[PDB]
Amino acid sequence: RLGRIRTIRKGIARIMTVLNKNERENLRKFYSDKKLRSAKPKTLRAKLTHRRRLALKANEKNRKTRRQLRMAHKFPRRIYAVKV
Amino acid sequence: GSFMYLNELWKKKSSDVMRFIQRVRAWEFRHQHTIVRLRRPTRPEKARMVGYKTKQGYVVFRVRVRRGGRKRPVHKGITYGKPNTAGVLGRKLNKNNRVVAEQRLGKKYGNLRVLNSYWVNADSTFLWYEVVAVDPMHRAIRRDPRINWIVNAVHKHREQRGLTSAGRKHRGLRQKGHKASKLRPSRRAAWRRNNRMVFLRKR
Amino acid sequence: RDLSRFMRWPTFVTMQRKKRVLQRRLKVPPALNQFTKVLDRSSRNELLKLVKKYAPETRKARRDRLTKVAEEKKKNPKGTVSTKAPLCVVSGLQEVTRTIEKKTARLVLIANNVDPIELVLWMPTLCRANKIPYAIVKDKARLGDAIGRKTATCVAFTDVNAEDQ
Amino acid sequence: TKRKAYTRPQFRRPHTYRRPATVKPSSNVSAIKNKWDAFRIIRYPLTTDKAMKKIEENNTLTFIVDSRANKTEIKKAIRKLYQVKTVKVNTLIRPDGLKKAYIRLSASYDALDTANKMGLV
Amino acid sequence: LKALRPQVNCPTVRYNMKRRLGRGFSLEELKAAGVKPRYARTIGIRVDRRRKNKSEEGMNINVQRLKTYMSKLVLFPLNRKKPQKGDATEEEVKAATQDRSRYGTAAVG
Amino acid sequence: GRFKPLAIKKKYAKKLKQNRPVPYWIRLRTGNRIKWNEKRRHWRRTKLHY
RNA sequence: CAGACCUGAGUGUGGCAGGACCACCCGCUAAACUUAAGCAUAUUACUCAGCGGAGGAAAAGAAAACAACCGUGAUUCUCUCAGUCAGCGGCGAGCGAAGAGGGAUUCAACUCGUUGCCGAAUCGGGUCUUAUAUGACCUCGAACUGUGGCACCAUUUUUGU
RNA sequence: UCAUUGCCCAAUCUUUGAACGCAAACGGCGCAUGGGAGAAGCUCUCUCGAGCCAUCCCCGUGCAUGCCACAUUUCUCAGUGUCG
Repeated sequence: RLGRIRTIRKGIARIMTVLNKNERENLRKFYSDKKLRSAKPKTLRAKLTHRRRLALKANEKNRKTRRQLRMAHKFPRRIYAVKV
Repeated sequence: GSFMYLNELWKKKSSDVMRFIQRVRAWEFRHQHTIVRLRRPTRPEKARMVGYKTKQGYVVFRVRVRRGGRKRPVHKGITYGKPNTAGVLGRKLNKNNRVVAEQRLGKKYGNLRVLNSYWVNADSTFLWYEVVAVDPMHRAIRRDPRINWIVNAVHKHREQRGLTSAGRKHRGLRQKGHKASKLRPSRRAAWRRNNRMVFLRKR
Repeated sequence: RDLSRFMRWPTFVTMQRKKRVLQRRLKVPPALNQFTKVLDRSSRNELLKLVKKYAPETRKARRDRLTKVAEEKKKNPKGTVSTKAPLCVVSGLQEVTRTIEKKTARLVLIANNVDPIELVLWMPTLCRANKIPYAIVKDKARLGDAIGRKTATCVAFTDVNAEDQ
Repeated sequence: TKRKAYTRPQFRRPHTYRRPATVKPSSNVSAIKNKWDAFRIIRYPLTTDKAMKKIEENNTLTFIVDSRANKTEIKKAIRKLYQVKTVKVNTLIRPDGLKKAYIRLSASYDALDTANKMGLV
Repeated sequence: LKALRPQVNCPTVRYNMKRRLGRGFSLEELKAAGVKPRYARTIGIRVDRRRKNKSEEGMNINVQRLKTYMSKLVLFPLNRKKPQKGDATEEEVKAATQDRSRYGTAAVG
Repeated sequence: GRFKPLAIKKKYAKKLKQNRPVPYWIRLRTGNRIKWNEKRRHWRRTKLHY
């Protein structure tokens, strides 16, 4: 109960916290340079639900076909209005 | 479209010619292990028309399932019971063999989605169905916006929920209203409906 | 001593070997027969020599050319300035179907070694129906080779040049 | 030309074509902890009467140490940490939950002295 | 809001004598007024097929229904782009927004 | 018996530390409903068993 | 004269899967108690239990429907009909529905395989550009056929070729 | 700059665990690789000393299984399938 030591250890938490923060992000950077892979381990690459990790990436999902596309061009439907 | 030939040709099951084809297949399976990947169907015509369209992600399986019917398994074949559901080969088996088959494929791996499957052969023993299975992970496939529907949450299996047309057959789907009836909201749902309780707001 | 006639195998070996044998064993219909009377060592080969004249090639030639047409033609106010169509064999299952159906390849060359033979089974018959020339030709592989694919499926000539006729 | 020769009527596979994989950038761990260490190894000294006696007689310190510790590790640590060498260690963990190390400090050192280097009483 | 649909006399004996604005439309009618169905769908007028269209009367009535909506058309254009396409009309004219609408107004039951 | 695995070694240890009067200093505070060291294990009554 | 191809191995390489959870779902499967004053049919119940297996809901869903009209127009769901003149049923016990109408909700609808699709697959994977496609190039998945076009409502049927 | 305040993005997270190197009433035991530490040795002869480095120990992380794609434009094979 020269109680002050708790804090000091808690200070220890603080360097330590920081430290990895830095390292970790260090790492992250030097992973890239390709759109993918190994850039950056999973533990650098942050969990996000089974489903959330699953999912259709937008390109492949919005990048539908010519048939439709032409069609889409052909049948837009924005505003009309009626009453009289 | 060559399939037009192919198909008809394919209708000729009951003949010698076929039976050659069949026979080789009937030694081949008969020689062979239970479930196998294929580098292509043995019945492309159905496959392509049940939808196979030549690229990755499309996976082929041939599958062997014992035919026959079944016993009601009971230890030592004894039922206490009132008479009714009796007999060793009693209750006949509502689910279809194809469906089981697919389903067993469904169980068989930790991936595949039955796109569909067709019978290819049967013998005195085994039914063979050639199963069109898909993985929903290929980046091209995933890329594929036509099929990508396949990817989704409802597709954490399918076949055991009864999703093939055939499965759907035992699942009973016909739109012929007075031969469509009950199963139309499943078996059950409709039961729940039909035997509802007195929910009357007012009275 | 050596064990092969007194070995055992994996089944896959077993299978194929056994498969040939069983394939000899049963009485095969004439319909099942109609592969077997294949062209001769010479003849089949000779044809390949020609076939190579009519073979198909790299994506490039058309592209390289496209690049031509585009550059010249499509820009310049001159139209249809390209060279000529290449002269290769007509191939490809579906294609040949129409071909046949349009009675338009002269001669059809039918492979007797193909993954469903069923896929092609109707063809000699068909040929016969279309009263066209049809050959029972060996192997997929060489065919593959004139087209540079691992094997190749069905084959016909619509044309060539008269010189070769 | 030329077929194999065979050592059993039946077939085999041959062990071969193995040569590098080396899957993963692996070793994941950032900024490595290196597991355990000294201010944590030795937790608070043990100091009973028995310590008092032991200190004297084999030149020995009783310390409460990290119970997971294998002997070795402890040995490395202290020697370096305390500028010493130890003739021998008996350890046990009591369900007290702690590993107690009975350490005879060598003649090059005196556990009591050394005690009051720590400033141990 | 409401999307134009036809008017029908509709079922039974018990209904033999009755009319309801039914599902869908009648491509034939729509045709008869003239209108690309696809386009019609874009306008928000239903379509159908399984209306097999049993008798004459229906057209007649319907073209007028159709027409009437159209009479009461606004159609919004796009600016820069020319109002033109259908000859989409007058920016201030409505007020398109809010009174959603019930189609019954443009062509009644 | 004579010998009795580390896990086992753990179970007593963990318990023992609980088997004694609740930390009194705690008790003293404001609003301390605190009846007693409830859950304390004992042996001539309460073998831990197994 | 000469060495493939083809298939099945084994690596390497990148994913995936498991088990959770499991109120509701979706499948699957599947009692007896009960009642009938007995009881076997029946009933319970196509319920319990069991099992598989999903989701945020699921399920369903676009005509081999309904009809018998002066007609109707995906599904769902609701109300309704009708506990019925539909009716099943020791025909008893006990059971037993649909269609329409009103109505909610909805501008909901959709593809491929059999049609000439075709001047080195129009593709895809990889690569590399471009800051993505695209460009580009291989790979080599792919001419056992992916593209595009067309998809028995059309296209104008048909004939105005 | 209070707050065991509040919130929370930021992170940590043993030992487990479907639980997966192997294993299991054992903190057992491995296997590849990295990394650490050090009597002795060695070396520097630095006088000491120091270093350097070995026997020795530890830690990190791979390494379970299935399935799936793939490999330089090819990875290595097999086969009485099969080419002349």
